[PDB]
Amino acid sequence: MSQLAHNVNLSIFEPISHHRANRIVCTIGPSTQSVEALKGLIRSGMSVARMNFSHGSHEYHQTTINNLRAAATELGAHIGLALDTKGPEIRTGLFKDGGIALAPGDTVLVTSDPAFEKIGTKEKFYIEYPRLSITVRPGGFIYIDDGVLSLKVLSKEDEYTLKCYVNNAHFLTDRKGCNLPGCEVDLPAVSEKDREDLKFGVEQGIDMVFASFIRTAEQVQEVREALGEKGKDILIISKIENHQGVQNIDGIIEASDGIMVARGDLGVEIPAEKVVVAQMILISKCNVAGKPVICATQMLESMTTNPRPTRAEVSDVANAVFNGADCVMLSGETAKGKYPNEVVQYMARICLEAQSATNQAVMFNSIKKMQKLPMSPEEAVCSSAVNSVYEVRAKALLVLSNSGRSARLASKYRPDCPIICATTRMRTCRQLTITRSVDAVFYDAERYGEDENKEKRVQLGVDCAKKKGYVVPGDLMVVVHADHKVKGYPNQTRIIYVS
Amino acid sequence: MSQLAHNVNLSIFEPISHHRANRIVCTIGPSTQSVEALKGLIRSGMSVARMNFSHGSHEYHQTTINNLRAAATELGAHIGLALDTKGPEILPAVSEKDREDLKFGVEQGIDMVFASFIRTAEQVQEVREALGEKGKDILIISKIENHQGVQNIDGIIEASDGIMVARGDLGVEIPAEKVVVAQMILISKCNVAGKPVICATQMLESMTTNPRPTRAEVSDVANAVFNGADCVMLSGETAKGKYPNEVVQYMARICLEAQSATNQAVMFNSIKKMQKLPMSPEEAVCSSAVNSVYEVRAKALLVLSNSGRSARLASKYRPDCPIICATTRMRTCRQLTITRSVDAVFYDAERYGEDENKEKRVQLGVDCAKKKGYVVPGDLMVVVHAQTRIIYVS
Amino acid sequence: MSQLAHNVNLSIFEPISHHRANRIVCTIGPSTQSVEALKGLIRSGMSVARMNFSHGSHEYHQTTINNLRAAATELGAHIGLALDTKGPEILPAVSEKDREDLKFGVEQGIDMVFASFIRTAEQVQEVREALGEKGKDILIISKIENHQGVQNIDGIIEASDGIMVARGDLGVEIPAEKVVVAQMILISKCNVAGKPVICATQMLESMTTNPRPTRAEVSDVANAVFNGADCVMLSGETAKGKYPNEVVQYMARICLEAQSATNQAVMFNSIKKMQKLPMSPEEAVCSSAVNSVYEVRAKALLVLSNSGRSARLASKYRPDCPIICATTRMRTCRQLTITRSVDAVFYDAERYGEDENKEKRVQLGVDCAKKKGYVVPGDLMVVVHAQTRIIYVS
Amino acid sequence: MSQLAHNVNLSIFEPISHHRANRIVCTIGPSTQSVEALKGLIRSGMSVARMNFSHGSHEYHQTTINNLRAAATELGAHIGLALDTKGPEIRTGLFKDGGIALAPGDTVLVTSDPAFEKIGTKEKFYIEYPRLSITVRPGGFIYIDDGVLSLKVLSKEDEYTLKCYVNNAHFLTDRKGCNLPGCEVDLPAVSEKDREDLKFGVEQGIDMVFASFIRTAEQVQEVREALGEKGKDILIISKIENHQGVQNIDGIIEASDGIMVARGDLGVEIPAEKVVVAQMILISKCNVAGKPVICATQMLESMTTNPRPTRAEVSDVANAVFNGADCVMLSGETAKGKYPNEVVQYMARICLEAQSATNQAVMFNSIKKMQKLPMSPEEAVCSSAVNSVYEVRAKALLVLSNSGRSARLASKYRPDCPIICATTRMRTCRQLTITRSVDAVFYDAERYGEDENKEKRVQLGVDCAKKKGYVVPGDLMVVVHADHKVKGYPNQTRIIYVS
Ligand SMILES: O=S(=O)(O)c1ccc(/N=N/c2ccc(/N=N/c3c(O)c(S(=O)(=O)O)cc4cc(S(=O)(=O)O)ccc34)c(S(=O)(=O)O)c2)cc1
Ligand SMILES: O=S(=O)(O)c1ccc(/N=N/c2ccc(/N=N/c3c(O)c(S(=O)(=O)O)cc4cc(S(=O)(=O)O)ccc34)c(S(=O)(=O)O)c2)cc1
Ligand SMILES: [K+]
Ligand SMILES: [K+]
Ligand SMILES: [K+]
Ligand SMILES: [K+]
Repeated sequence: MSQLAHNVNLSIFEPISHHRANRIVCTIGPSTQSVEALKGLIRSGMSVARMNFSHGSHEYHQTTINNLRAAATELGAHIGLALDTKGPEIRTGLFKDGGIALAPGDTVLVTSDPAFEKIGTKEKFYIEYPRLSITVRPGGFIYIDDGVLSLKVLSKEDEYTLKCYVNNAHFLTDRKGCNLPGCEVDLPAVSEKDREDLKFGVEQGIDMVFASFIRTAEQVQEVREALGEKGKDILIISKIENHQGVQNIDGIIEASDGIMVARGDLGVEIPAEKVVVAQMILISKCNVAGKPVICATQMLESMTTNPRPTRAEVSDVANAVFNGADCVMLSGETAKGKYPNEVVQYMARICLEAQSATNQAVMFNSIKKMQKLPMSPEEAVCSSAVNSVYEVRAKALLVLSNSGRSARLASKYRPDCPIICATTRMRTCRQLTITRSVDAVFYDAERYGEDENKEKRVQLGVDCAKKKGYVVPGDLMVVVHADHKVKGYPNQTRIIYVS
Repeated sequence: MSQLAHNVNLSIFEPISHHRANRIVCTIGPSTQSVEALKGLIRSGMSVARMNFSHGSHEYHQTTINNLRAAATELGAHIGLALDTKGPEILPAVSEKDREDLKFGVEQGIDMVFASFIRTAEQVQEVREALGEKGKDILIISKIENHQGVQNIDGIIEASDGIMVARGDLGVEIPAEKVVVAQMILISKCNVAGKPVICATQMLESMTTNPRPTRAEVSDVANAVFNGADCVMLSGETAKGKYPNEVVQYMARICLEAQSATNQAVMFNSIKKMQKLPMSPEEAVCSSAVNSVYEVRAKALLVLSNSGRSARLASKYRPDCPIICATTRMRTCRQLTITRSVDAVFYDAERYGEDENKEKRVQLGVDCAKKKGYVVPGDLMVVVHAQTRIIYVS
Repeated sequence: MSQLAHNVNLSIFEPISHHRANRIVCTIGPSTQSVEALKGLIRSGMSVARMNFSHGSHEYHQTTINNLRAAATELGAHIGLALDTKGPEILPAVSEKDREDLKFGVEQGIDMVFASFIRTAEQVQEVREALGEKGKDILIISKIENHQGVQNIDGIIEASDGIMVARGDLGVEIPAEKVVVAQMILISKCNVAGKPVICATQMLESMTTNPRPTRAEVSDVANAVFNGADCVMLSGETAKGKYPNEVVQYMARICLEAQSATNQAVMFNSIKKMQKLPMSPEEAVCSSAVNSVYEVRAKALLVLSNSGRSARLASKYRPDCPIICATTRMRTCRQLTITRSVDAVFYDAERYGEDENKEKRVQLGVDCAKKKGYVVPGDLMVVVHAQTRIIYVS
Repeated sequence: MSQLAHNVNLSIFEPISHHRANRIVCTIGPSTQSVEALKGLIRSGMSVARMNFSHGSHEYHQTTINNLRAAATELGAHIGLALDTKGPEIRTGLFKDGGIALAPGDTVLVTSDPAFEKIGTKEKFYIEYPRLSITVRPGGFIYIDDGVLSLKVLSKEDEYTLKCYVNNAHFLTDRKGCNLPGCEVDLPAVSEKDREDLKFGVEQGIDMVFASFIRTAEQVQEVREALGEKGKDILIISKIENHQGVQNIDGIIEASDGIMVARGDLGVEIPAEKVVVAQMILISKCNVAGKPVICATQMLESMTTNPRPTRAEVSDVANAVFNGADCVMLSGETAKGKYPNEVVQYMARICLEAQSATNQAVMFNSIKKMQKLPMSPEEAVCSSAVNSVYEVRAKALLVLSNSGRSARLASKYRPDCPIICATTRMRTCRQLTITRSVDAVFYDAERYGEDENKEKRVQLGVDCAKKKGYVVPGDLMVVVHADHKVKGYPNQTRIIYVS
């Protein structure tokens, strides 16, 4: 069929029968930190709770953590726990009188020189980045205050100071943030504060990290060292925020466990129309790598204070799903907004609509056609299981995979049914929450044994699919698991009748 | 190749070598009515001037008409002129004010009507009867505004010459998420029909009074193009806006990015796989000419069509190059401004002769393509005429 | 890839690395009846011994039966035993002599019947009722001999376990050129049904009394295999012939060349594209196992099937490697000798246990493949059991 | 669709509606040299008359030529005229008593030494090939008398003499022919007799040559020189007769205008089962090169004296057509047989049946898929015209091509309708007779003018298709021709209604 052929046969009035495959990441804050409010989130469709370590102390976050664990255990939900780092920031200094008026056609001196720190004026002020004169060059741009103030660099005046053309009127106040479009920003992967944050996260047993401002594969390697041997199983989702991150996306994808497309930050740097396309490129490379991709910022922002978003906003969410994103993320809408439950429920309705309006077989065929023949046994088995789901119209795909690898591999092939992953580890259950289509179920091997014949895990997976309404008796399921000899990957498939 | 494989191989920082295929409708009002303001719009990327008959008098819009013709003649451009009806309100197809505005438009040589609040196929027939015999060559673009229009879309497409997706109107009745999917349905049914489709309302609204739009609005525009729309339309942004030229140039730049980001071969294959066998000679000749554009990597497709019909038919199949249409009618030049990929070029038969052996019209299409930097000597073009040719440009 | 691209890339002087998939039926008579002559046939490539009940008495054929079992036991081989009925002559399905010969065959443990002069589906039901309850597991291969059999082939295939294309009989009634095309139709309908098809009569007739056949006869044999036949059958060449061993070895060599010259993936795709969606679990598992053989380039497919059903079902899909079938029944070993690609291996459950976890039968299939030089440690195999596995041979 | 899907839907009782696309080459001789008998041949389905210059003088052949021209002109037929060369032969000498009995396990001495010419015996006899001891080596084989006598070379005795093992009983008589399997046979492309034959052929205006025993591309080049500037437009069809010809088939195809698969000769040299496959390989390489391929010898041999062939024979003809051959050839069946008209008519019935039982779209798709993209304009136009024929179900394809190149290019794409070729040259009409699907029609430009607008040739082509029953008014035809600027290839297509 094709996406076109799918479109002309949709009826937008028919009820949707699909089960929601995309996953919703929610940022926690004042509107949602309480145990009751977390319960609301989870009931409304939250699969991952994000802690924004730009704001708050460790105890603030500790309370998010403890409250999330009480609420989840009460509901019997597995909910991913994400730590989103502050990252290194480029800020200005102070200004006599707390701010300066700058007018287009003004020139201004920008100095990385510490002695102008707290005495900025309209003629000259401080900017924290020591490699200022090195990284930025006649003709390049410095953007300040969420990119509204645009400066074009005329010249280098001394090693400390650049002369700059003011592109637009702006009132600049103490400590605003700066961006350097198209530049190689010589800043560490992880700040000093980040290490300590990461160390907290490891101790508290987070599931994943959202690593800010990832620009090179080597920096992902730095995040990996900072988590250490103790955090070696924590996922690193690299946040792509600038041109350099988009340039190096291949090395960054290969080094990371997933990607976050941070559209707001990308937009300070890059024209809005190229951000739309960067989002597509990034999500698609992630789809082909079989690694989760999260779409973030500027989601349903207006629903932070209004009881409804604009249509342009709802279309931006849907098209994240149509581009292929595994996840969509809420920020202030859940953290400080007035409508945290409704935004999440609405986000989940948008996801359902997009999923139903997508021709899922076409994504399966696209991915499949990119495999080299001969395929490895592992790839052959997952792709063949997904095909089977299409051929017999099975209603769930059950994967026995302890680490979740094998659930991320089926999901990459995009079956049109839910994927159940039976795993011996709770951390896998929580880590699977960013992967499209997947519901993990925990197999307690301490209590029920090693299950060498896989029979208790196959029954558990089938039970999980019955409880969720995915299957009834007489429906088919496709099962993927290891034999009695292979370790590392399931090399074995069954097509079973639900009983 | 697939959209998926196209996306992974894109470089967003490479310069774009494509030539903009999507077309931009602009609403004319106080910001844009003067001769010099229309010149700027046309330079900025306007292909169609819309007159919103919900507001102003006949004499108001007469000024638009007269200034548009002055501005377009001066630049050498063929610009479609559209009359967008008030429609009825709180129903009949056309109100009494509508009958009068349509009679005026017929009298003033309009190209097309945007008919408000089309709910059924029979209603499109009433607009047609209202344009009558004298308005029989004016195009009707039915505006889809409510659930019933969405429901009756197959019959309304069959009866109309095109469709306008009025997102803001639909969103009063239908939840936002179903307007998003209704847009997809309407655009793709009109792609399969071979008929122009215009995306309207809520485009870059914020640029009415700000110098830059939000990314979400930029994404909504790119999405209209990805969905398959021929045209995007501007309302207040150009009618009342503070930055009319800038919002047009910007809407142009978005279209071009979306276009470069699209795997056009996928659209072509998908349209082609829907064709009944055996095809009519007409379908076969146009799909096969487009197929040849892909096979020999031609850099332009040239259609000789006096009515513009076979230009629309080639455009349906989505070649990944510009379509030049040599026509003996100015009115066809204006009417093709809503058709994706087409640059019309007028062949003056009075001046140059009847051209039975098509040779002069072929040389005109080729020089038109050279003039625009679409081709240079040694490139390939595919030519369709009343017949197909594959030629080297010299 | 296509048959066309396979042919241009073939090298006829390269050694063949394929393992012979097609199967050879031999008629037993005076040239071939002794224990030592049957040993030679079996070594030469016989998979099925045919007894032509048009001639000789019960006691004559009893000797064949007893000598075949002695010879096969000695070599360790499972050889199908077939009873080919006289049929009626100048009509009923089965004559009186037929009822008696069938009763004898049922009593002697035959594998399959070749039922002469099948004209309708109802006639196949009469042969079935004549084998009765005691002969309910004997296969009926309906011999197609006239225009009516050809006409009623869909119903006759549905009712039978297989078909025999009796070219010489068909050629009495139907022009030679329509027998050529009727052969194509019957073979391809049985390929699509998943049921064995035997090509018979006029195979290498001239080798009855000469040491070499003509090229035209060699071509007719290769053609049967290209058409899609599971099996080729020898009559007088082995029954009365001067060179029985040589005609078998030669028929084997022809099959192997035709096989090497066939693009097997094309047959697989063509069969697979006929499948209704949704498939049954059984169709899905076998096509998908064969698909995997092509995807990972496995060197053998192993089916655990006690009845041989899923071995026939995998064979339908035409993998380009050997199919090993581990079965708990000798009778299934004998019955699979008419099924393209299959080497059956007997799993002695009495000796080795019930094997619920399939492990011993899997190790048996793998060692069977090693023993025949189909695989070596490090190759891939695909295993189907009551479930699919892709395994490295160790 | 596929060939399989085509097969299961055939009814072999339905009348055939197709028009015969394959072409029948007939060898002329005593049964068929008369003007009346040529007329019978032509009426029965002959498209090419072959002269076998192994037998007969120039005047014998002159009479074939003059009689063929009278019969064809009387019928208004274009009939190809082929000269099939003798070629160099390897013969034995004489034997005392006119022949020797040789028994398996005998050894015998074979000598290329002239002085044993006329005095052969059971112990030693003469064989004409001076490079005997050089070309054939311990372990190689010499085959004699249409390959029934097999000798295995034990050793070289002197420069002149090989010692040989007799593989089988045989009675050997004066002058029998010898073959050297798997050998590089050091013999000229063209004998002395061949040159003179070729010279006759050029003078008499033959259409094509069947060149015997072509083993290398360089030898085709030698045939080309021997025809000369005067014969530069005569087609060379290379006869492939041994292993070396099959080894070098690529260079030979590229140098020749077509191929003849000479199955009988191949069979002396190569096991019968490998001949079947060589035939497939050769025909398919020819199909992809868009050059005619003729299948020859051992066709319906038994119908030389019997009023009907065996089924094995009829199947061998059909499968030449199914392999893709443009032509099938009769030899003694028409030259000396008792049933020359019936064999030809029957051969044409077999061709019809095979054509109808072939899925022609599958050959079109196979050929098409072997083109590199970007295609040249010429290839794009022919393949696109053939596609059009399939898409609109046109009933003829009309190609305006003076040299016939463009008719050979459509035919390669295998449309399921007849191809009409309008050409300004009678020699093209006669040369097109070996090309599948094609009926040429002569456009007399001397009389009707240059037809710069192509309109008289398009009408002529349509008239030709009406006269032959291919089209009626309201049917469609696809037309391929040049514009007012392109020379060398038609770059222009029309789809027209027949009126
Ligand atoms: O939604 S959209 O954005 O697309 C959109 C569509 C239509 C729109 N219509 N806008 C207008 C603007 C002016 C206008 N009439 N002005 C005048 C007037 O009314 C009178 S009167 O005495 O009271 O009659 C005397 C005047 C004397 C002079 S002057 O002496 O030369 O200075 C100049 C003008 C007027 C009219 S309308 O003709 O009344 O309809 C309509 C706007 C937006
Ligand atoms: O078409 S196919 O090529 O597949 C095909 C199918 C079946 C075919 N059947 N061939 C035969 C051969 C012999 C034969 N009976 N022989 C004997 C016999 O008859 C008598 S009796 O006194 O007259 O009864 C006494 C004998 C004493 C001795 S001895 O004392 O040990 O030397 C040995 C033999 C016989 C029979 S049958 O049993 O009569 O039917 C059938 C052949 C070909
Ligand atoms: K953060
Ligand atoms: K309006
Ligand atoms: K019989
Ligand atoms: K000859």
